[PDB]
Amino acid sequence: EIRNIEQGVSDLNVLFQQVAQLVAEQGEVLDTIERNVE
Amino acid sequence: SFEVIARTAYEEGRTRLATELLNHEPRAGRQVPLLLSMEEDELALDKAIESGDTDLIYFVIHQLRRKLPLASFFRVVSSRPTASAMVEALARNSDGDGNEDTALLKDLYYQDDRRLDGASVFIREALQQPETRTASDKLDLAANLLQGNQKEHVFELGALKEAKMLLRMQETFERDLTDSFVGLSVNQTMFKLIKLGYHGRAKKIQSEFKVPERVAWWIRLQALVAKRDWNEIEEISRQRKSPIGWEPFFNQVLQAGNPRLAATFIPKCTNLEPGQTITMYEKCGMRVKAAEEAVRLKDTEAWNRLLEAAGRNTAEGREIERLG
Amino acid sequence: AGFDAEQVRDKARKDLLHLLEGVRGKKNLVIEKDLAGPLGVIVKASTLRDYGVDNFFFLENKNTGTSQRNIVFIARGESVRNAHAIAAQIKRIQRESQTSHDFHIFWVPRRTLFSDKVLEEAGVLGDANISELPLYFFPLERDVLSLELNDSFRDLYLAKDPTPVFLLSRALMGIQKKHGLFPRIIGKGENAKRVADLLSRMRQELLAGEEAGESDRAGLSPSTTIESVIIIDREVDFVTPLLTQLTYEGLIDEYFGIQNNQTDVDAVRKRKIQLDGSDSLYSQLRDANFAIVGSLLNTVARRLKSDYESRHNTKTTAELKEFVKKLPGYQAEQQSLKIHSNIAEEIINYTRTEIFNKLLEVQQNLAAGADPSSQFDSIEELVARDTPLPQVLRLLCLYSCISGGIKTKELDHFRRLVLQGYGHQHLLTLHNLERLQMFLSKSSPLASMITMSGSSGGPDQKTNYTYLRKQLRLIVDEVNEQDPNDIAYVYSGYAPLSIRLVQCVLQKQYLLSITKGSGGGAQGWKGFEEIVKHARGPTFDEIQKGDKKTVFVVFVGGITFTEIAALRFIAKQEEARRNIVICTTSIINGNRMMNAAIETATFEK
Repeated sequence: EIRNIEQGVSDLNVLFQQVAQLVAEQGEVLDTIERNVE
Repeated sequence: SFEVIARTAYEEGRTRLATELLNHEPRAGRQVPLLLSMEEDELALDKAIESGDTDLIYFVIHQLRRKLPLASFFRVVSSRPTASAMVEALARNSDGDGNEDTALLKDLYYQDDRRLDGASVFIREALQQPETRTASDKLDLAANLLQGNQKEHVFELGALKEAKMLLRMQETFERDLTDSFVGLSVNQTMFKLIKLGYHGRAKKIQSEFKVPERVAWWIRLQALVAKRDWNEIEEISRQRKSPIGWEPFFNQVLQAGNPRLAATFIPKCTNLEPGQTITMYEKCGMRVKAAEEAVRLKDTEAWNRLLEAAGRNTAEGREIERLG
Repeated sequence: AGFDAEQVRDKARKDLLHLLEGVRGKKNLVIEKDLAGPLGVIVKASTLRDYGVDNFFFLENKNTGTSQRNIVFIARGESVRNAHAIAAQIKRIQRESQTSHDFHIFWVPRRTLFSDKVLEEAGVLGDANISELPLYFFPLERDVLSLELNDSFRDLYLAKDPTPVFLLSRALMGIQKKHGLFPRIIGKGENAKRVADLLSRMRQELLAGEEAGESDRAGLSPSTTIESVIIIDREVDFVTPLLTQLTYEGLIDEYFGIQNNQTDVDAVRKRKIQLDGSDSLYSQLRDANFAIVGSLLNTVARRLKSDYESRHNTKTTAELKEFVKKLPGYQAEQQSLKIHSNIAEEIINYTRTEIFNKLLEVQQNLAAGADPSSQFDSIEELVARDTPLPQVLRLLCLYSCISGGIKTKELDHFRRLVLQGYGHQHLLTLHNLERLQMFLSKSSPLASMITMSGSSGGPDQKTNYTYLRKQLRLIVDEVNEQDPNDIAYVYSGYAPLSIRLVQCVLQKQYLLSITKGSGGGAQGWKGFEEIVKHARGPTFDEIQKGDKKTVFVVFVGGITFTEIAALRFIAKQEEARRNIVICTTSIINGNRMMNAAIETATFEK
């Protein structure tokens, strides 16, 4: 019965986990060589 | 006459059979170490320069340097610009950077009678000095190089004499007034002297270095806004002509200062565009006197816009109205 | 099967990493500062850690840590300074050490004889694992290759150092070795000819090698994926880099200064911004005239907000799943827009001041062909008002370069202005501008312009901008900048002489169209021989013996963002039949040029 909605609230749940990661993957100071010398 | 002819023929023979190898078993990489073994210095270098390989060129140059008499080294290397260029540059880099083989440049530039390049070396020395007394001694040497020719080097020599003079007067200013002066340019000196109120000395600077009037005015105007001396700014306005106009006096005083003192330069402003006198009174915050000017030029549209700004009642407004 | 800028990046990274493998175990890294930047274009510091790097150190910092045992050096090998610098550090760490340390040196791009001699005359040569890192072109974009030799302009035109020409030749030769001989080597200018001559000398040595059993299998034939290479010498057109650039990226370089696709700003000490073609917004903004940036900036803000609202319609998994899909791409675009709104804002303030407009006013008159004496009062004002020395000197050099010298009476005054204005040290500064032949008296043989009426004479006659202003339509006042119809948009009415020369090769029909009126061939300088003759240096077209091919436009001695944008403007017009790829020794501008000449010593305490 409701054993088809349970996947949807897990699908659309992890969907937002990735988008939250990517928007964090563009987080602050980008990796460079000079940044690692200071 | 003969003793040298044997050389002119022999070496012209060593070259004959040497060129009989740039054909078989070339190129560049292997052929300049070969030529350099056979005491064909001048050919090795030229071959290296043609190759474009900077590192190769160095190798023949470095070899020539310790092999040949230095006088002859300079001779050989100065025939070829690209070689002289690199010898010249390296004499500025043997550390690297900073440290200088000045002795090499001095000797090199003298042999080629390169006086500008030689004099320039001494100017570089004058900058490194801690005392202006020893700094002036370096400039003297620079000047002494240029005193021979004389023609063409007229400006440089004048410039040098100008610089020696400027340092001497600057050294004086420190003794008397207890402040930094040595090192500053002529223009920077007139500025600091005026900002500090020493109006008299500044004029002695202007006179000695033949400072262009239009420049002197621009320096004075800027240096007085610094001192905020609106009184002697006021005193300058009391004459007819200005070599820089009065619009500079307008805009420069208006910026960070009195809208009051600024507006008094209209209508001394000869070079102005029509109906700009109005907007100037506006920027000075004098809406009252602005409307009055709008009328004199018979531009009632400006009279309309200025009254609409106020509003027939506020800021009197009638006073704006009564002027029409 | 054609040329791809990505294969350059890949080779560069792979060549670097294969040398890091060679030193087994973990290692501490030491890099030449003005080499770290360019390296960041081919490799991540992330990737470097994976290959065993603990701490990073600039060579010019003199603080290499004794942490790890292996010490790896990466510096350009042609540099006299770098050789001494490393040797000095190998003694600072051999007489302050606690362990023996393994010392590795990766010379870019090669181990030089000089390098060894400096290392030898320090004893530390024996304790040195010396390898070669054949880095040449750093691919800054898919269509931009640069050697990233920052001091190449000073080196070449002031010091008369053939190193940049040598490297660039080798770099270009690398392209030939992979993709075949350039069918045509077309060029203009002295150093363009030197590059071409080295390309022919190196070719013969490859044929002398393969013939004499050095093998290498083969054996080079004309390319099938390359139309030609066009080489322009920077000393042919000093004017274009002297002018204040008016494109968005140009003005950014003019005010913020762009290095290695990056820059510094204060309000997003200060922070570092990345500036390259990845960011979809910057792509459209960079090559555009700064005027229409507002029009463009808003339009993108106008489209983003009504692209976030949209598509909550079909509230069925997908059309939201698809919305959340395009969600990180919105946020990025949103933060990009906020940055380039701030940046655009700062630049708008720079361009509104008096001094800027006074400068640009002078620039416009000189360019257009007004009598430079009319601009004398303006220049004098600018010196008197203590406007920055680089900008004043650029007006002076622009004056000299575009009018074939300065009148001898006006010249003596300008010199007085500079000396008294900024300090007598600049007796040297003016001497250097004289050596660069960018600031000469009209009574100097070197200052004369190429004329086909003024008899013969003159070995290094200068570019005649007076003749070329009309004959190559250097002025276009028509140009609309919302939808630019011609490269002259980059300077709001003035097309760079350099890129007009390229158009004499590539877009011949169009050029005649904007002059008098009304593939396969005809290639070369054909039909424009007399016009190009009035530009400095040798004109040449060496020949070495289907569908759209690539064309390399090479700048020896620096290129400007304006010239890059202009070239991109043409690349689009030619997108069908040609792929235009830009190469250069460095990326240059007016301030970098002046810095080559300006003496910084000071007569002070």
